Parts: sequence; C-alpha cells; structure tokens
Amino acid sequence: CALDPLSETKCTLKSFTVEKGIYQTSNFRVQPTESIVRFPNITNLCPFG
Amino acid sequence: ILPVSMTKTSVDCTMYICGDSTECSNLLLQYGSFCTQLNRALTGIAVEQ
Ligand SMILES: *[C@@H]1O[C@H](CO)[C@@H](O)[C@H](O)[C@H]1NC(C)=O
Repeated sequence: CALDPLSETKCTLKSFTVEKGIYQTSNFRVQPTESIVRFPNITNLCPFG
Repeated sequence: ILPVSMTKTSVDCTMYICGDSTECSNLLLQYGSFCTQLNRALTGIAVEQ
C-alpha cells in the first residue's frame, strides 16, 4: 500500500487492475511543527519578600 | 430559471469526526466502513454534478 501512489490506489479499490481516471486515495494533513504558549508578563509578584 | 448543478463539496469524514487526532481515530475504525462509505456517497454526488 505504501510503496508509492499507484499502489495506494490498488489498496483503495481492492484490485490489481485499475482502469483509467482520477481516484481519491488519502488525505495529506500538514503536521504542525512545535507549540506556542503566550501569557502576559507576570503582572504581579506576591509579597514574598 | 433552473438549477443545474449544486456546489461540489467533499468532506473528509475522518478529519471532521476525529480532527487532528490519533487515539480518537482508532475508535473510528471500530465503526467499520462508515467513513469510507461516506466519501463514496459524497463522491457519487460530486461526480454526477
Ligand atoms: C511585556 O514585556 C515587554 C518587554 O519589553 C513589553 O514591551 C510589553 O509591553 C509587556 N506587555 C505586557 C502585557 O506585559
């Protein structure tokens, strides 16, 4: 199935013979990179001292 | 005045249901071919359109 595009088809159609014409196979979903956390500057310091 | 075509719309069933996830999608397989038999439906539409 994963060898290449053509062999994804045959795994969708359950066929070795595949006739002409556009088929959908799968959905490429760009995967994120990392993450972002963003919060105000500290706003305050509890009277620790 | 006559309608002729309606807007071709395909909807990935696998992302819509389980978005951006995996351990969701594993459940989605236990429901069998739903997702794969939907996109067939919405294709048959969008093809004849
Ligand atoms: C946060 O700190 C930066 C430091 O330069 C400052 O420019 C910014 O205005 C600050 N904003 C808030 C909401 O704390």
